[PDB]
Amino acid sequence: TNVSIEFMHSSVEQERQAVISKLIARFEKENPGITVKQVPVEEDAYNTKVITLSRSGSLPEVIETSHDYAKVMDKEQLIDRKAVATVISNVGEGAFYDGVLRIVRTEDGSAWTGVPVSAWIGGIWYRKDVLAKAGLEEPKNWQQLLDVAQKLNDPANKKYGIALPTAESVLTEQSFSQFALSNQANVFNAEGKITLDTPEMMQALTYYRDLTANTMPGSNDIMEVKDAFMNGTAPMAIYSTYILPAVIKEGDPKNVGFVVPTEKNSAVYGMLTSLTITAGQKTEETEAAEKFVTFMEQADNIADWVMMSPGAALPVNKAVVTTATWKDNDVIKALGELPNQLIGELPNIQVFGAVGDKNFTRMGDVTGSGVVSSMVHNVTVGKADLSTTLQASQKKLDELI
Ligand SMILES: [K+]
Ligand SMILES: [K+]
Repeated sequence: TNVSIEFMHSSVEQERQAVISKLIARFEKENPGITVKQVPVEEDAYNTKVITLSRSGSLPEVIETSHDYAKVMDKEQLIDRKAVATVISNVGEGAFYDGVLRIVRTEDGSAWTGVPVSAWIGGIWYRKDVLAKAGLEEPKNWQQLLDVAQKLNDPANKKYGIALPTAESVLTEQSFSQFALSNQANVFNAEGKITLDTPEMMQALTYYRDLTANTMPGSNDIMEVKDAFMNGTAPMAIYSTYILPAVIKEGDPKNVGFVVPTEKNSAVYGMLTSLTITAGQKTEETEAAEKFVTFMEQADNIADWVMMSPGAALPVNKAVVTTATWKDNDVIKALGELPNQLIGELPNIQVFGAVGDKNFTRMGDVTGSGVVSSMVHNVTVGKADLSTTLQASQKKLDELI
């Protein structure tokens, strides 16, 4: 009458595995009869491990996943939607901050691909002092942002108004999505068709081009953007919350502000990490996975999970901020009002492919093709004609799907 399941995750660092080992021991203590085994897998090797284990009927019952890869698993039908929805029913949809569960919806809108445990978000980081030393209030829309970037621009001195991604990489697609979605421009419409060559998408693309006249020249990827912000080449930068551990190390957290691209609405990019439960397992394995993920969502356990990356990972469960784990963390206290500001921006999470309560799985192929960041790259670095590049991009996607 004992049952054994596996928890596959990507925390291969010994510190993180120590935290997961104590969570598991706490779980097993409260649920005699259930053993959980760790399966740490480097993020690099995640997909190969998954196809290898699933083609041998040895897929672990519980799997840590980002929301985009959960879409690929759900399309391959590797996810037990009823088990996931059972967990969400237990803790309640109201346990999650608004905007969070929409992102993990299935393509038909009827269920979810996983149970969210954390998120990182992206937006505009800036240096509070430099914007005073220039006479500028923090920007609240496209116009104010462009104006602030122009005022802080100064390329003769190798200083620039904003660090903006422009490379042929997912980072550019993510940061550009924030402006496009702030203009109600999504790559998909509510019927699952590719809607790229649209008026509202052209406006965002035209605005991004104007804004990049104030960024470092050339193809800027993750290292270019981070370096420029960290060494003072630009006092504004679009980046994820993973900049926050670096500000803690190199600089002064008091001096960092955060603003959200806003035009017709506000849009922050976001990546969710979830625990999902896989399909095809014995019923007793499935119920054990259900209890395990439900356990992981209780306040003290979810808080220990999220604090494995303090500053970088945000809580998506409303209970985390009530725990002593959260309020007594040194990193969280060093950041001041920032963690509450960031959590407050979770209702504004928008991503390409998530249209209402449906997240279309063909967005993975769109992203996998690089057409959207390449399009942005061509018009910003290459100086290509914007209207015919947008039109060529629509045609490449139509031909792709
Ligand atoms: K198993
Ligand atoms: K089932």
